[PDB]
Amino acid sequence: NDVVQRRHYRIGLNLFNKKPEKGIQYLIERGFLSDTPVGVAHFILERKGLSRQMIGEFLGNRQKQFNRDVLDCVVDEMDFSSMDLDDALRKFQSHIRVQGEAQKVERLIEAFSQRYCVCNPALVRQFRNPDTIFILAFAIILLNTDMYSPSVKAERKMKLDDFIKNLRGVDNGEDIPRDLLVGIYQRIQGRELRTNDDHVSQVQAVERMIVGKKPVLSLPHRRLVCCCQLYEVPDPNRPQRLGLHQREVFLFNDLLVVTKIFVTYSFRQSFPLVEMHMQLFQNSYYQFGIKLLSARKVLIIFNAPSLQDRLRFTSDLRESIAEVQEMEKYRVESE
Amino acid sequence: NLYFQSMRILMVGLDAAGKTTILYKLKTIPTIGFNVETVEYKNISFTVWDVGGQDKIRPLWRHYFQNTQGLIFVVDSNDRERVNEAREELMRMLAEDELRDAVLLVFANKQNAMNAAEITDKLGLHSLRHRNWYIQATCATSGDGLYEGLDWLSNQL
Repeated sequence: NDVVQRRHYRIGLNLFNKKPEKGIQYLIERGFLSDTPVGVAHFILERKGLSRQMIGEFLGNRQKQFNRDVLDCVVDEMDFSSMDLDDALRKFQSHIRVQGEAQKVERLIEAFSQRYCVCNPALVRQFRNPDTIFILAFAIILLNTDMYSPSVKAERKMKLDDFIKNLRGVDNGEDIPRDLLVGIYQRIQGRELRTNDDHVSQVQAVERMIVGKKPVLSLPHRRLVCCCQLYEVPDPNRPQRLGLHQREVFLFNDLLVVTKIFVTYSFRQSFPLVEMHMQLFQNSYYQFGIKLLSARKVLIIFNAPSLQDRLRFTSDLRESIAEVQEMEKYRVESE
Repeated sequence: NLYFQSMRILMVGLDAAGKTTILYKLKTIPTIGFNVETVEYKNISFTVWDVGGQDKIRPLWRHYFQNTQGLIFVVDSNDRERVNEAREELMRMLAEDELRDAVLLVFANKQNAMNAAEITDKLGLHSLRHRNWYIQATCATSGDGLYEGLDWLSNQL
């Protein structure tokens, strides 16, 4: 019962990482989350296993009043007192992945700039128009995109003076103090804006180790569960050489990826976990056998180096299958 | 098409029209900020920016209007409730003097959706006198039409 509840919890995380408002609804009904926008704001900021990209997608929605209130609650948890605007923006973006369409970026910078002004009323009052802080924060992340996007060639990147000239007359026809912009530009130039890691970061690292053609693995909802070394068995009724067909197997919460050493790995095959079945076997030629089926239908046969390796891997896989079958049950109750 | 050319295109459109999807099908961790991918078609390299914002934010894009050869406007052919604000979204961008000579490609995405004639009228495309523009029916999720409009776009540049 205790394992089944942590499973239902992870289901909630999965649902959020596919459609956040369905995961919020899920976690609330199951009794894991408070239904107030301030409780969701704490959950988003604190709980691990949430795609920071999908947190942004959720917070960036400018049509839903719940998402907007949650976003307002999220920034109220951050303190930008006596921080440079870029520095405060960096702290804000370290939590939420502020990347995507111009409209989503605008909504997030909007709530952020409002919070920064509350946190620095004096400095903000030093401007003809407090809309400057918002326009400047927007321009800051735009400089980050321009400066570090690989798709913006070097020669066409915005130089420091192009940056200062792009902000002329913003403050009710006046300029922002030039010495200030130079400081913003130099700091961004010395440190690219970068999100805090999440679980998608571990899948992205597995994607890098695999060279050549491969499926897109680092989807927001996918989480890396296990790395294991196994031997693929083409024939369990006949022996094979010692250490033959050695595989680098990657178990995700909803996908089994089989690779071999190409450290670098060549992608061989991936299996979904829906309808996947599992049975352990041990005969004369294979002492630590693992047979994967589909319902019935052999998918692949493995022989673990040791029984601890088979015990650890088989345990993770059995839970990932059960977790996936929960996703199916829910994903069909969608009236 | 002898010489490799690098050109800048601006993608404009309301949220939920399908700007991200279209850009995804025509290209590591994306740089923090606005979408900007490269699109190489027939020996032309298109740097494509996702552009937008409210009035007081728009003039920050003028730096990128100077070297802009094409505009791609994505509209949700199904969101009739938002087509009038889509028209305002497109027209406010076309009011910039720095974009006077850019060519316009309109992706009618998600084809009870409005047809091409309905969107041409509601978006006011025929009111653009000295503009070279073209409307292309497309399904962003099925890749249908994307490269036909990209054909027209490159032929014009």
